[PDB]
Amino acid sequence: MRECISIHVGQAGVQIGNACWELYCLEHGIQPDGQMPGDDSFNTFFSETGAGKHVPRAVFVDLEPTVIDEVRTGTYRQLFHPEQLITGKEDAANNYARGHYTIGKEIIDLVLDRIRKLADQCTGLQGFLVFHSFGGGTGSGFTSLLMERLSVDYGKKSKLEFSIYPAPQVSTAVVEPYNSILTTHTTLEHSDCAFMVDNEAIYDICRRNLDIERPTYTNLNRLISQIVSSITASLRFDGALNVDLTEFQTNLVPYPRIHFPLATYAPVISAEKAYHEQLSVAEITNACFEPANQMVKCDPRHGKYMACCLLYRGDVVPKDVNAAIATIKTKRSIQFVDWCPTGFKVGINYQPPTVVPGGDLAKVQRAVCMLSNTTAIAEAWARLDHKFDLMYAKRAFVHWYVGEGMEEGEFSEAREDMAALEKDYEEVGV
Amino acid sequence: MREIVHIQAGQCGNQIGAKFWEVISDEHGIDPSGNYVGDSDLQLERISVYYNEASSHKYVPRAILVDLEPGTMDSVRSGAFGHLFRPDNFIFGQSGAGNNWAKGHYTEGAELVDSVLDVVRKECENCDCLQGFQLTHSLGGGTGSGMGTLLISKVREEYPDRIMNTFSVVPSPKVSDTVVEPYNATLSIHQLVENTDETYCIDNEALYDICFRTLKLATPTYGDLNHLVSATMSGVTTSLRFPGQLNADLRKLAVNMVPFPRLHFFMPGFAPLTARGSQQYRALTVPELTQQMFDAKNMMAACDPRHGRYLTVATVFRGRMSMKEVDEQMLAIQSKNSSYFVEWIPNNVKVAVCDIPPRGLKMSSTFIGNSTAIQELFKRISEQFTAMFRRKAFLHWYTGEGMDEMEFTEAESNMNDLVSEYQQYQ
Ligand SMILES: Nc1nc2c(ncn2[C@@H]2O[C@H](COP(=O)(O)OP(=O)(O)OP(=O)(O)O)[C@@H](O)[C@H]2O)c(=O)[nH]1
Ligand SMILES: Nc1nc2c(ncn2[C@@H]2O[C@H](COP(=O)(O)OP(=O)(O)O)[C@@H](O)[C@H]2O)c(=O)[nH]1
Ligand SMILES: [Mg+2]
Repeated sequence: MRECISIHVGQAGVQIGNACWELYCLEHGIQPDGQMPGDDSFNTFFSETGAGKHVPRAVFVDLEPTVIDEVRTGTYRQLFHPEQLITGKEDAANNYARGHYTIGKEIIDLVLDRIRKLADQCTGLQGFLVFHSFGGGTGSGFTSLLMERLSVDYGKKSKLEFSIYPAPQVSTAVVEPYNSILTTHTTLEHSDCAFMVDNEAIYDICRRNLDIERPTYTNLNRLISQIVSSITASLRFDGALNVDLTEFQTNLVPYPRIHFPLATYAPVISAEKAYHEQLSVAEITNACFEPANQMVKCDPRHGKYMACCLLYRGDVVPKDVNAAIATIKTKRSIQFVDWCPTGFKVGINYQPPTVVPGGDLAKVQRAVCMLSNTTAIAEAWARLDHKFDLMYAKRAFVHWYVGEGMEEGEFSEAREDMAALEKDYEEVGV
Repeated sequence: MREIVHIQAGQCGNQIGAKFWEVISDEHGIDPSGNYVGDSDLQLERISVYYNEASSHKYVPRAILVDLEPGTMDSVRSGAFGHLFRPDNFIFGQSGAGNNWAKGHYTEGAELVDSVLDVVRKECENCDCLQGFQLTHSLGGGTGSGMGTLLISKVREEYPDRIMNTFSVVPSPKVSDTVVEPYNATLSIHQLVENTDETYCIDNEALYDICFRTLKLATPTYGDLNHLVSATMSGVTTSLRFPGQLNADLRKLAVNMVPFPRLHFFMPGFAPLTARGSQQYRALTVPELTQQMFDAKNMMAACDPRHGRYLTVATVFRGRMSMKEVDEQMLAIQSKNSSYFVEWIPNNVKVAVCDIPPRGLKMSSTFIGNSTAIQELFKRISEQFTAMFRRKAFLHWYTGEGMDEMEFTEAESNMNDLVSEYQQYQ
């Protein structure tokens, strides 16, 4: 019936996808072999064969075999259908050109047919989920192209994506601005909604709050996986208030050109503090609206709140929820745009936030997933635009892109679009 | 899958290549007999990159040995690892170039490079997906420079889009193992300035200083320097041969590290470097490695990076590490070292992490910088070349080989353009 297709592009998307599907398997009590030794909202995310073997609905795409081979040799190799795993003979080399244009074009058709058949298996298909890194060549280019194609093909079907946002200070590559800018250009022109995540902010969050050792991508991906799973859990179980993705599209997007919800998750605490900590809805929301608990390095106090969605899990009573929201509204440190009477959309689900075995996050009977739009993200876009402006001003690395079939006017147009975005945020910010 | 062809120029190319394939044999657990004794799947997983599967299930390293003086290759064959290579991989002439670039290149390399090119085509046909070629050679040597130059030119001619990188021994500033070196280095660099994607500069003097100082040595020989350099050469390729986070392909690294077509020159570095018995007082952490790597003393190229600015920096890590540590260290280092980096290139650092450490150590790292200290190197070489060229010393040999003066002139002009271009960005 109601179903969704989860696309994973690039190492980030693949790994996050692995952790994600693992968490799903945990939540649905499904084993790596597809066996499960009320929940049909799992059939929402899964199919079934003659032996009662449950398979996930997803397509993994990496232009280089790499992590997908690591997955083929991984635990869940028995879970995923071998056809869903698609690998090329070489990477995009952090070059938007290749992935968006030169390489992926000889691949993506297979992926489209794959997704098409997966969509043929569907009945009530609501939309898609695209996991990729923002600024990474493969993810950027291939997801841009794929999002264009899917946008054309499926039309009104909900298109959601989780993009790993380049950090202001730390960077894994020098060419990230180019890819990111081209990405947001071609992606903005298509994608319905995009969730931004800054690894630096995750480091800050875990390190300062979760009080763990200096981490690796594992627990970060687990956290993001918890967030995503929380959303899908809003969709995957019967609560007091159930929320379709279309409702997120409806409520969180005031304007077609502006969608960049910032994710923040609570409670985030050590297993030890959980005993000294008393979690109340009001307290969790108070924690949710703190700037330090944001999954992005963007400071909310430099802008105003347009739309805010709060998803509740486990044991929650809407009475103290609306009470808490009022208590939050009373706070003038948190300010909302003048033309918005209310920016709050609430939902609640009886299913609690189960914890991953061997996980570092404390077990709680309730949790809150927050999605929010602000112009401080436009400030972030500004700094990124500045980096790109300099790097492009000196024409660094451009010869690769050009030689691989890009153009100067392309970068120019992307820049223009970014300027337009900035001014859109500015005007809406008024 | 992704595969690399390792071409070994005569002399140090072959020697370094020998030690290099020894290191690789240790990496994948390949016995010198050709049999695989390794205990891990990761070893055999992507092994096809540097190796081929024989019908006898002996792993043939993929390489082509080229020298004009068979004695070296004979010494290679007499070696324990000479059995790994098939006898077809050995291609040589019976007359050495005698440190004459023009002679080898125009005369004695052509026949041999034709044969070698045939063998290259064979090895290329054996590839499912060819990533590129790697050349171990020396600047200033006749065979290496001349034959390497010609061969690389033809290799690009045949394979324009493939990755072309070379590990080249640069002339030592305060010492020389031969005369006429500026000419050969100049010509070689010229053709290598136009014909390759990237190159690595390593000086034996700096290696002597580094090893003697840090490792507290007494009587080190070329084998040890080759061991270190080979450790680096194997170090940069780990992300391709093993799983990890932010796996960096060679061309991706080339893309990240090269801001402009003509400046690809890199100065490698390696950590940890510590003497035996002093290791007990050392704690292995990302800060330690990063501090060792960004230290001017540990630069294997001969120069001082303190004079210049970094256009691009790539740091590849080995073993189990924390991303947080790396990020924090890169930010902190980049923060305190500000003004040593280009202002119009935000985030000069390129990070990659392989989960598999080098054998014998819990963790390690390799540093690849790009800086105008190499412009200083080129200033030195240009000066020496000018001094030698003014009085027409040794020119009669090259003119004897039919080498025209205008070639030297043009080469010098190109060097001037190179150092100029280095001065242009700063
Ligand atoms: N949060 C998180 N981000 C990741 C992870 N892996 C990669 N990334 C992001 O990805 C960026 C690096 O580029 P990749 O996405 O890995 O690019 P790729 O998947 O290798 O594809 P190519 O660009 O073609 O090489 C980094 O800046 C990270 O922000 C991960 O496991 N977790
Ligand atoms: N690192 C290293 N360098 C070497 C080795 N052997 C020779 N060289 C360098 O190669 C140069 C000699 O050039 P050579 O190859 O003999 O010239 P050719 O015989 O005419 O090609 C010297 O300047 C040395 O610095 C070695 O084993 N290791
Ligand atoms: Mg990749």
